[PDB]
Amino acid sequence: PLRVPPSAPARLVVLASGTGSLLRSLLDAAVGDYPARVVAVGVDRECRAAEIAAEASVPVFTVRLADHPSRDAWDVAITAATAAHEPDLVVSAGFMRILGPQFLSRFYGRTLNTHPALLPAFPGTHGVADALAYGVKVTGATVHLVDADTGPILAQQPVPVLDGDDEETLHERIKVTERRLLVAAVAALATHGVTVVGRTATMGR
Amino acid sequence: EPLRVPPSAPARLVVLASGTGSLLRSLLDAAVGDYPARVVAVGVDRECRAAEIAAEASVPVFTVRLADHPSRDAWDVAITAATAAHEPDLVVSAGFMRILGPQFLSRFYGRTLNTHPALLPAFPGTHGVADALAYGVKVTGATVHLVDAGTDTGPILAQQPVPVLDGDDEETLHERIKVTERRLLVAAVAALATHGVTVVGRTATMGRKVTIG
Ligand SMILES: [Mg+2]
Repeated sequence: PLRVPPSAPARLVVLASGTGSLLRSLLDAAVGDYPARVVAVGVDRECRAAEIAAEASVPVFTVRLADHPSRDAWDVAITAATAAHEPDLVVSAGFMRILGPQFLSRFYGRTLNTHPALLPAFPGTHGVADALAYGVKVTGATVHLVDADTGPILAQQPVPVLDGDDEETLHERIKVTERRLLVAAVAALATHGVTVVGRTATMGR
Repeated sequence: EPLRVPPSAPARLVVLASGTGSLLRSLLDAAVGDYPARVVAVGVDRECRAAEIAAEASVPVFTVRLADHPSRDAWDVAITAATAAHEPDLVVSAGFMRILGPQFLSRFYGRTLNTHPALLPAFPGTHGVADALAYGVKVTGATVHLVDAGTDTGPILAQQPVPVLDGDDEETLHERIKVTERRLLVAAVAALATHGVTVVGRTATMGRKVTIG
């Protein structure tokens, strides 16, 4: 079984490819007595997340797939760059590349993703549209461990579907909850650690 | 064409049951004072605690047994006639151990309600609680939905989430869900009676209040 010990005060690396809205919430939370700090942000392209990091005086590293001869070579480089910061936890919810086997060898159990549905319902890139089309009244957000997207679930929180929602309005309501849930899960993992038996992840004492 | 079920308050409710009648008890407890429906009859297909509970509350009980008819279709005609005889506005069949047939649904689709101890479409079937626990979800819940020709597939009327706590076993989680499930059904019956519902595609939308007010 997977055992990840507590790491508070924890070092967090955020991997990002996009607008950095989640990074904003992490940076805002990760101050004072919050049990982690964002020590670095890694990106694979120019993006607003890199700008948000730099504005917060957080080091930014860039590892572009295009700068390496193969995905295996890129995997080694991003693993080395991330490991260089000695992270206890990695958030890759906003990262738009698949993390490879070298990265997972080092960071499985410590790498977190989010999804805008209550997994296992509505998996994939269109989970919000799919939930809306199905006519559910409750959807939600999931934080789960990254693996080789059905990794062990760390945390979930429900979100209502309101009569007359479109994809954009529902997705935005879910994203609001996703940010809070991720911030809470990072803190819990830092302070409590996690153990995984079967596919069930349990926060420690 | 959207299916439109108009308001029916003060509504007549028929409950179809085969078991211990826990949901029936919740409905009988709720259907007092200003509650916008009353249980007018309970239909069963066998001797069961639900039938005893109804009688104890002075509610008529009707019995339509599979064995008393020459075919499933004959039984379907009989239970449809028996249910319709009570002029119900709504039918609850969550505790009923028979698939309702096409004759019944021809009359009562849109007015017949079931419940499920998961947030459909997750964890369908008779092991929804055990399966949610084994999968390691942190949020499950209860669903009220319209009965149709499938199982666990009809338009969703209401849902409410229920947390999964560290150390839960199937029975502890199921207790937590069942409490929410019965309440959700009682609330959905009241909303349907007062406001009606419209179904477009597979999306069911309750009617809205006409004043704040
Ligand atoms: Mg059911």
